[PDB]
Amino acid sequence: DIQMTQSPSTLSASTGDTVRISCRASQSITGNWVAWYQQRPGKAPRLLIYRGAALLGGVPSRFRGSAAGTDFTLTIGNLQAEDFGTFYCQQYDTYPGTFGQGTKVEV
Amino acid sequence: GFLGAAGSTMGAASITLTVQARQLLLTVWGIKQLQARVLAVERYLQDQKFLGLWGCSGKIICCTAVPWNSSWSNKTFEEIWNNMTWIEWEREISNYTSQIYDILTISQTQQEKNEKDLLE
Amino acid sequence: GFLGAAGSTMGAASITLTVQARQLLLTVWGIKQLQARVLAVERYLQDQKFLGLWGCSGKIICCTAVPWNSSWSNKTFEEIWNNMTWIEWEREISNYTSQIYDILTISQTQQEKNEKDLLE
Amino acid sequence: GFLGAAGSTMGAASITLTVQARQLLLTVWGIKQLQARVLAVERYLQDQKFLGLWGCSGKIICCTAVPWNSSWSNKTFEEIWNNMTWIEWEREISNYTSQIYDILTISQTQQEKNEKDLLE
Amino acid sequence: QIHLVQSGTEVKKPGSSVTVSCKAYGVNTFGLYAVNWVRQAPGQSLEYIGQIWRWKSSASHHFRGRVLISAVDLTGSSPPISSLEIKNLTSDDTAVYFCTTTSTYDRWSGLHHDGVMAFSSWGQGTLISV
Amino acid sequence: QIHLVQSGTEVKKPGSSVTVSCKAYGVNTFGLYAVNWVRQAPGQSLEYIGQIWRWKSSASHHFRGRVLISAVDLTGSSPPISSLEIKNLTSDDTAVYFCTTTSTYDRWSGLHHDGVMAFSSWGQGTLISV
Amino acid sequence: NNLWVTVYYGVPVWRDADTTLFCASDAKAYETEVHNVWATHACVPTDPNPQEMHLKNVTENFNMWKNNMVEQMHEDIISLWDQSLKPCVKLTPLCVTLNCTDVRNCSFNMTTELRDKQQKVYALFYKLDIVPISSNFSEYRLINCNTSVIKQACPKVSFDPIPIHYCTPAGYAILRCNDKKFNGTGPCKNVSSVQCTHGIKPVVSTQLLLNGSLAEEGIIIRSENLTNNAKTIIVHFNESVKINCTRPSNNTRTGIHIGPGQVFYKTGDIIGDIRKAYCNISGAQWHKVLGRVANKLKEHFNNKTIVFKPSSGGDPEITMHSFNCRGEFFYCNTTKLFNSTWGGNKNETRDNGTITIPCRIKQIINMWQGVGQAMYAPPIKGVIKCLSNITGILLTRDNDTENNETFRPGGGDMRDNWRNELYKYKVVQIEPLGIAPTKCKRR
Amino acid sequence: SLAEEGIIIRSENLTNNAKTIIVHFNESVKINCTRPSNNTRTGIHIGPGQVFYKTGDIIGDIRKAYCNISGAQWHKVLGRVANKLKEHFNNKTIVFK
Amino acid sequence: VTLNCTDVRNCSFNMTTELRDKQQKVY
Ligand SMILES: *[C@@H]1O[C@H](CO)[C@@H](O[C@@H]2O[C@H](CO)[C@@H](O[C@@H]3O[C@H](CO[C@H]4O[C@H](CO[C@H]5O[C@H](CO)[C@@H](O)[C@H](O)[C@@H]5O[C@H]5O[C@H](CO)[C@@H](O)[C@H](O)[C@@H]5O)[C@@H](O)[C@H](O[C@H]5O[C@H](CO)[C@@H](O)[C@H](O)[C@@H]5O[C@H]5O[C@H](CO)[C@@H](O)[C@H](O)[C@@H]5O)[C@@H]4O)[C@@H](O)[C@H](O[C@H]4O[C@H](CO)[C@@H](O)[C@H](O)[C@@H]4O[C@H]4O[C@H](CO)[C@@H](O)[C@H](O)[C@@H]4O[C@H]4O[C@H](CO)[C@@H](O)[C@H](O)[C@@H]4O)[C@@H]3O)[C@H](O)[C@H]2NC(C)=O)[C@H](O)[C@H]1NC(C)=O
Ligand SMILES: *[C@@H]1O[C@H](CO)[C@@H](O[C@@H]2O[C@H](CO)[C@@H](O[C@@H]3O[C@H](CO[C@H]4O[C@H](CO[C@H]5O[C@H](CO)[C@@H](O)[C@H](O)[C@@H]5O[C@H]5O[C@H](CO)[C@@H](O)[C@H](O)[C@@H]5O)[C@@H](O)[C@H](O[C@H]5O[C@H](CO)[C@@H](O)[C@H](O)[C@@H]5O[C@H]5O[C@H](CO)[C@@H](O)[C@H](O)[C@@H]5O)[C@@H]4O)[C@@H](O)[C@H](O[C@H]4O[C@H](CO)[C@@H](O)[C@H](O)[C@@H]4O[C@H]4O[C@H](CO)[C@@H](O)[C@H](O)[C@@H]4O[C@H]4O[C@H](CO)[C@@H](O)[C@H](O)[C@@H]4O)[C@@H]3O)[C@H](O)[C@H]2NC(C)=O)[C@H](O)[C@H]1NC(C)=O
Ligand SMILES: *[C@@H]1O[C@H](CO)[C@@H](O[C@@H]2O[C@H](CO)[C@@H](O[C@@H]3O[C@H](CO[C@H]4O[C@H](CO)[C@@H](O)[C@H](O)[C@@H]4O)[C@@H](O)[C@H](O[C@H]4O[C@H](CO)[C@@H](O)[C@H](O)[C@@H]4O[C@H]4O[C@H](CO)[C@@H](O)[C@H](O)[C@@H]4O)[C@@H]3O)[C@H](O)[C@H]2NC(C)=O)[C@H](O)[C@H]1NC(C)=O
Ligand SMILES: *[C@@H]1O[C@H](CO)[C@@H](O[C@@H]2O[C@H](CO)[C@@H](O[C@@H]3O[C@H](CO[C@H]4O[C@H](CO)[C@@H](O)[C@H](O)[C@@H]4O)[C@@H](O)[C@H](O[C@H]4O[C@H](CO)[C@@H](O)[C@H](O)[C@@H]4O[C@H]4O[C@H](CO)[C@@H](O)[C@H](O)[C@@H]4O)[C@@H]3O)[C@H](O)[C@H]2NC(C)=O)[C@H](O)[C@H]1NC(C)=O
Ligand SMILES: *[C@@H]1O[C@H](CO)[C@@H](O[C@@H]2O[C@H](CO)[C@@H](O[C@@H]3O[C@H](CO[C@H]4O[C@H](CO)[C@@H](O)[C@H](O)[C@@H]4O)[C@@H](O)[C@H](O[C@H]4O[C@H](CO)[C@@H](O)[C@H](O)[C@@H]4O)[C@@H]3O)[C@H](O)[C@H]2NC(C)=O)[C@H](O)[C@H]1NC(C)=O
Ligand SMILES: *[C@@H]1O[C@H](CO)[C@@H](O[C@@H]2O[C@H](CO)[C@@H](O)[C@H](O)[C@H]2NC(C)=O)[C@H](O)[C@H]1NC(C)=O
Ligand SMILES: *[C@@H]1O[C@H](CO)[C@@H](O[C@@H]2O[C@H](CO)[C@@H](O)[C@H](O)[C@H]2NC(C)=O)[C@H](O)[C@H]1NC(C)=O
Ligand SMILES: *[C@@H]1O[C@H](CO)[C@@H](O[C@@H]2O[C@H](CO)[C@@H](O)[C@H](O)[C@H]2NC(C)=O)[C@H](O)[C@H]1NC(C)=O
Ligand SMILES: *[C@@H]1O[C@H](CO)[C@@H](O)[C@H](O)[C@H]1NC(C)=O
Ligand SMILES: *[C@@H]1O[C@H](CO)[C@@H](O)[C@H](O)[C@H]1NC(C)=O
Ligand SMILES: *[C@@H]1O[C@H](CO)[C@@H](O)[C@H](O)[C@H]1NC(C)=O
Ligand SMILES: *[C@@H]1O[C@H](CO)[C@@H](O)[C@H](O)[C@H]1NC(C)=O
Ligand SMILES: *[C@@H]1O[C@H](CO)[C@@H](O)[C@H](O)[C@H]1NC(C)=O
Ligand SMILES: *[C@@H]1O[C@H](CO)[C@@H](O)[C@H](O)[C@H]1NC(C)=O
Repeated sequence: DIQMTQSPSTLSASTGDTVRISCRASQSITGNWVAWYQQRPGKAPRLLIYRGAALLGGVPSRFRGSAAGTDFTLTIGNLQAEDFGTFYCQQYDTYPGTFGQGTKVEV
Repeated sequence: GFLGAAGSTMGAASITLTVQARQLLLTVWGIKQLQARVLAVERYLQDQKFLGLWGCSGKIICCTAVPWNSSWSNKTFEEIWNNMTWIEWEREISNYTSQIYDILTISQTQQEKNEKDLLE
Repeated sequence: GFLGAAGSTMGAASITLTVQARQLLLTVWGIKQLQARVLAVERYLQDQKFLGLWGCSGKIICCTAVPWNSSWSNKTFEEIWNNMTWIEWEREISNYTSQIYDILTISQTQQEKNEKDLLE
Repeated sequence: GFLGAAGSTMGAASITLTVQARQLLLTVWGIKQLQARVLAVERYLQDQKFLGLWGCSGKIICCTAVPWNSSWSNKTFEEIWNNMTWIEWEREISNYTSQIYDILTISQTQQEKNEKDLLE
Repeated sequence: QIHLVQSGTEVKKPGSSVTVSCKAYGVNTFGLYAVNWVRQAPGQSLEYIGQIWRWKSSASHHFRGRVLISAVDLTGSSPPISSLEIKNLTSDDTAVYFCTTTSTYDRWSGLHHDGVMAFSSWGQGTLISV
Repeated sequence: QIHLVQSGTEVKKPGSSVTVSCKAYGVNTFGLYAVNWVRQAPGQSLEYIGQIWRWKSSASHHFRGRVLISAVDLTGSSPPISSLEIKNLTSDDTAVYFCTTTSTYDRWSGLHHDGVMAFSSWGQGTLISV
Repeated sequence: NNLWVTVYYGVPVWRDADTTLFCASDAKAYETEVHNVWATHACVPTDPNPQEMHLKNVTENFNMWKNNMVEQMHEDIISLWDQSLKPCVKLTPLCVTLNCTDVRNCSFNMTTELRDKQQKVYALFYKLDIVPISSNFSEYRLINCNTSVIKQACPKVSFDPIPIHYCTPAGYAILRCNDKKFNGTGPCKNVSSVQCTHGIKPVVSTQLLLNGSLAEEGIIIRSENLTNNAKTIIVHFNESVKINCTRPSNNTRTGIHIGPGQVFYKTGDIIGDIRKAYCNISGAQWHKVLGRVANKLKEHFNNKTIVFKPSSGGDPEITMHSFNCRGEFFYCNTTKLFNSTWGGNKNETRDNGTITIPCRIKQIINMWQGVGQAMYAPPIKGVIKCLSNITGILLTRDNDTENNETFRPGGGDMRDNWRNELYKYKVVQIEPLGIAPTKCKRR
Repeated sequence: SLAEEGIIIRSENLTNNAKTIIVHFNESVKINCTRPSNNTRTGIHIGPGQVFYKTGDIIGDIRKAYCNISGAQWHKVLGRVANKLKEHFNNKTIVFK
Repeated sequence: VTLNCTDVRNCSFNMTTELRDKQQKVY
């Protein structure tokens, strides 16, 4: 029931460049129930950030998010080699969950 | 004693959140006793510091004149108190608690200074 | 410090129950010190819980709007405060204390809810 | 947390004496922990006894209706709050503290009895 | 630790039924854990089918009378397994299917909220085409 | 413990300069302690000249451009010393000079208050005459 | 039309936490004094009338294998045992050459009251305690002369386990599942909050559980990693089976003075007839319970033919059934109990006869594995008899692959004895502070 | 912990010679202490659980323990320390024995 | 005890072993 979109759809960056990944939801999520996903080409994604800006055990400290009402931004400081790939932000406060089209990083 | 009506609706909890309220009345076991008593005293003192510092002091249903920006929550009264329980609400506002406490303290000191200076 | 005027009439106790009031300012002996201090803290905290829970909080002569059914006592003011002392009265109402405390708590929460809802 | 603005003027201390206020949130080391916790509890309880006994209870800037005989001090407002700091003032009234506390307690009980008897 | 492995890839025909089994290695029980089924279309955003959370099957709005969720807990030899059953398949269902499992033991962890939840662990995926 | 010994007595002429050195035995530092110079006229009330409190020289209202205060802290052999220097001496300056030292470590002791302070220890005195 | 912050104190909100739980015993003392190992004293809080409070429509997740209450209890068990046996006879002058001949008549040079004198002492030592080190008299040594010194239990200390209650301090609570056929992991249907756990007796046993709490309607098999064969399997009992263990071997203990206040008690000649210890098992009831256990295991094991084999690895504490009757440790075998095949041909064998199992009593007790202090149990004067009603088994699954799963007895750590009884409880802390928006505008 | 800009000599009774003198370092000097004397420790049972570990024969070559001090840095630091002591000691010739 | 020695020294002494009766020579 939440139509969530993320911009820019495509972007390009090199190693060591801070990258802005943001997605404005259709409705405000006051509970910070947003999850960030990073899918490598071929295999499955993994969960990086949950509950707005909370890290997961076994994640590099370069993935930090923000929760400001409807705006949710993901930051990649000192972009690393494996970080290249599509990204997804998902809301899990209202049944059912919804993802975005996909933001990818290219050289 | 406060565990009663935990899963009930918020209205039933409120009418129950005051139904029990509180009835009150070298050895390793002695060490455990002392640790438990000191811990309970510390928790009670912490709660009383927060209550008295917000101006509540010894009142159960404590009022405050702090506004409710649609940033901590955006739902309306009836759904908060019917489509929810106390634990659900606490999880909803889990990481806004520090900001809310700070705003309560600032509002309390503001109103206290205002009344002291208007007392002339 | 409150032991003064213990055997006096209730009026003299009341005028004295505020005359002292309170002036304030591994070893087995250390263990005894710690036990005594923790026990004193617990008793003080218990008394303050009861006072604040009845709405008294930090007031010595605390008022309450609870009626006085002729079941806890049937004697009239002058004889209560002249034909009696504080210990005699406490023995008279010894096993009604729990019911009286419960009624005080219910009355306090009732009046607090009433004022909160009339505050509109 | 109260150490901030210690050397500042009294006005700056007053506007700061509420800026931090309080953010809150067999082994020899365990023995030290227990001693420290009990000592902190005792100091907090002492301060709260004095505050509630003067009628302040849970208020930071507590008012009182006690006069100010030119025996504890003979200087006038502006110099007290500009030509002085909090430590200087405490040293100035260091050995009048007991008398001042006693007078506060007497005034509190007097006003409480007066209001109870006027409540008719 | 937590390893999710599921069945292989195969090609079927329209109108048939597909059974995809997801084996959970390292998951103690499906009572504490919750398994969620999500589908990613080829070169397209993901889609959520349904879940069986503490033995309570559910499905998305579009998947009514269309998908079935099964789950089996710990056994003597096999690990806990959850199977995906879809019937009356059409040409639009050709996509990779993912099996996702997350822990719901802690209510304050933030991974779950009233049944809708994040996906901590993921499977390798099953390519499906006609 | 605390022993204050200073220079001897001598006779000088008007218009000359007098240097009276006070040696502090038992005083650790002049940072924690404070030395005060007071003069007692023959058969007359005392008078306060000035002080050097935690390395801050000062003097009375009448002693402006007239008296100089010096102080040296602990050394290898000599104890801390403070010297009294007065110039343009006149016939009214003939009096015994006292060296006084008190401890300022504790603020609640009451011996000191915003620089003006009591004199806990005293020296033997130096008779001065023309 | 706008909301204002309203502070609530006493909201029903709890969060997972671990704290120190104290002791709460049913008030004894009119049992004379009798300082038991689990000291009744210093368990000052006498349990009042239980204060129950059921939570309606509350579903709380439970995980028996990550509970901190078991570790609470285990550390308290070890600490209490050390505290109990510490302040009396040390018994260090015992590791010598034993010129011995079950049991053996052994002679050794023992230190008497004085430093100068030496006394020759003849004592009976069980073969389990004796260790070897063309003749007719051999020379021996004790079992644990290389691990730690041997220490006497203590003259007047009783080994009777009494129920112990575990309350929490103010601000904390315990959630009890109260769910029938609870597997120990997963959500609980309805939950009630209590202060102390039910009266639990700290019995110590291996490979076969002892006095405890029964089930509600069926047999519950609970194991952390049922798939893994290296994790012990715990079985709860629908119904209990009574067993009778006795030692009709009347002793005449005699105390000798081995130092200034060091009184050593040794086993003398057995007056009257000589008998060996045994335990009686009701054959019909035991076989019925084992059949029900196998039937309930079959569903968990894909309806395979469950077969029970006796213990294989030779290890005196592990292969035996450990327990104390009145101060004596028996260590019988359970081979005649755990030897059957269930479901292979669906038909019977069994019989219904009372089962008597031989026992090998010993006195040196290296219990709590190597963590606990070694103990010497003094002999008891009269005959020994205690009546026990079994509630639970500790099974172990065997690496090869076949159509039948072999479950041999023998548990793991001592925590498994109480894991069957602390599964339903879970300590939790409560935060009474709560903030909700209303229309108040005041204060 | 190092100092901030200079050498600090702190002593309770600098005049008294019976009180130790404590010197703080402007800058630190690294030292390397090693024992290239490979041991073969062996434990013996001297009681019920009493295991006593004794030094066995030194296998390989035999060496004696030593510590290495950077001569230039140590001498510079000592010279700075002496210079800062001279002012406290009336500019006397500081000698270390 | 008395150390029947010969830096370091090779010393021999009578040390108590596992048992109270036996005695071991330790270098
Ligand atoms: C401890 O303890 C505890 C307790 O006791 C436990 O728990 C447990 O657990 C267990 C496990 O182990 C479990 O069991 C399981 O369960 C699950 C679930 O179930 C559920 O669900 C289901 C589904 O639902 C759905 O559907 C339906 C129909 O269609 C509907 O109606 C509904 O509504 C739903 O729907 C929904 O959703 C969807 C999606 O999904 C959508 O789409 C829609 O729209 C909607 O929305 C169901 O069915 C169920 O039900 C049942 O049950 C109930 C109760 O619960 C009842 O009431 C009912 O009635 C039913 O019953 C019936 O049936 C039965 C059968 O048998 C019978 O008997 C009876 O009589 C009746 O009739 C529920 O609700 C499930 O799923 C599972 O199942 C499985 O298994 C079994 C055996 O066991 C079998 O039989 C089956 O079949 C299955 O199997 C399958 O799968 C597998 C996997 O892999 C495989 O292998 C096989 O082969 C199979 O497959 C096949 O078949 C299928 C069929 O379908 C197909 O599809 C395929 O393809 C193939 O062919 C089980 O059962 C339980 O539950 C629990 N409980 C509790 C209380 O919790 C625990 O676990 C323990 N622990 C330990 C450690 O031990
Ligand atoms: C640890 O650490 C710490 C820290 O580091 C330390 O502390 C330290 O200590 C030290 C000691 O050791 C010290 O030092 C010292 O100091 C002192 C003080 O000073 C101050 O004061 C002064 C005075 O003042 C006054 O005066 C002036 C002029 O006139 C004026 O201006 C002022 O204002 C004042 O006046 C006032 O008062 C009066 C009275 O008195 C009145 O009357 C009036 O009116 C008024 O009111 C001064 O001068 C000074 O100043 C200086 O300094 C400063 C800084 O501080 C500066 O800024 C300045 O500028 C100056 O400087 C200058 O000079 C110098 C010199 O050198 C040079 O260098 C430079 O460059 C410049 O130019 C101050 O303020 C003092 O006094 C002392 O002195 C001494 O010594 C020295 C050496 O060291 C020398 O040089 C000198 O001279 C002196 O000596 C003298 O004395 C002695 C005694 O005995 C003798 O012996 C000798 O011989 C001499 O005598 C001679 O000479 C004199 C001259 O005057 C004459 O008079 C006589 O007669 C003879 O002839 C010292 O310096 C320091 O300060 C401290 N610091 C701190 C930070 O604190 C501690 O100690 C340690 N501890 C341990 C244990 O180690
Ligand atoms: C309760 O007890 C049970 C049993 O004792 C235990 O189950 C065991 O769980 C572990 C989980 O770590 C399992 O180990 C994994 O098994 C999978 C599946 O292997 C299957 O296929 C192989 C080959 O055909 C068979 O030999 C095997 O028997 C299975 O049928 C493996 O895929 C896993 O591989 C990982 O480990 C490798 C080292 O062995 C590493 O190289 C690497 O980390 C592998 O993971 C990698 O795989 C991805 C590709 O798929 C790769 O892209 C990633 O980078 C990823 O890192 C692993 O071996 C073990 O088999 C289970 N045992 C049994 C008998 O089933 C439970 O875990 C236990 N519960 C708890 C809570 O402890
Ligand atoms: C599972 O639960 C069952 C519950 O029935 C339990 O069986 C019971 O065990 C207890 C503990 O051993 C038994 O109680 C003991 O009984 C003996 C025998 O007394 C008989 O004779 C008297 C008098 O004729 C009868 O009244 C009685 O019913 C018996 O027929 C007693 O001698 C024991 O006394 C000890 O406890 C006293 C307090 O009750 C203390 O004063 C003292 O500790 C006594 O021991 C002391 O005695 C020595 C002198 O002999 C003294 O020198 C020592 O210092 C020593 O401390 C005790 O009352 C009870 O009879 C059992 N019940 C049944 C039906 O058999 C199982 O044991 C339990 N499972 C496990 C594994 O423990
Ligand atoms: C809504 O409210 C929730 C309340 O929990 C907030 O969730 C917390 O968010 C914070 C900050 O994002 C999390 O803190 C971070 O946790 C990371 C995970 O660490 C795990 O693993 C280690 C090692 O095994 C454990 O010790 C630890 O307990 C965790 O299990 C850490 O890696 C992070 O460390 C980072 O900070 C340190 C300085 O502290 C730096 O050195 C590095 O940058 C390092 O990367 C960090 O501590 C916290 O875990 C979350 N809690 C939960 C329960 O999830 C939400 O953030 C909040 N919403 C918003 C929008 O703020
Ligand atoms: C909730 O669990 C409690 C267990 O504590 C159940 O209460 C028991 O109910 C039976 C019959 O309903 C009574 O005979 C018992 O005396 C009750 N026990 C207690 C401790 O009160 C209760 O039935 C359960 N509720 C539901 C809806 O299943
Ligand atoms: C437990 O007691 C039984 C009773 O005999 C022992 O069973 C016999 O053990 C011997 C040697 O261990 C074998 O030779 C016999 O064949 C066994 N008899 C049967 C019927 O199997 C058993 O060994 C004892 N266990 C231990 C550890 O001593
Ligand atoms: C031994 O087991 C038996 C059977 O489970 C228990 O006997 C019952 O005990 C309860 C209360 O303890 C009584 O209400 C029943 O009437 C008893 N039944 C019989 C047949 O006696 C006995 O309590 C258990 N012993 C111990 C020590 O727990
Ligand atoms: C609500 O919270 C946001 C988050 O910081 C804050 O910026 C805003 O000022 C708050 N609302 C009001 C009315 O101040
Ligand atoms: C007085 O006490 C009795 C005893 O329970 C009670 O029934 C009665 O209601 C009380 N009086 C009033 C006015 O309620
Ligand atoms: C001020 O203090 C003095 C000192 O005891 C006291 O006598 C006097 O009464 C006080 N002032 C008033 C107005 O009471
Ligand atoms: C022991 O040796 C043999 C073998 O048992 C036996 O006949 C003999 O009587 C015993 N005693 C002696 C002294 O040999
Ligand atoms: C084991 O259980 C399954 C499910 O109830 C049943 O179908 C199967 O027949 C059982 N096995 C045997 C041997 O009866
Ligand atoms: C020691 O210091 C004083 C003061 O700075 C100086 O006058 C004197 O020359 C110095 N001593 C030497 C030997 O340089």
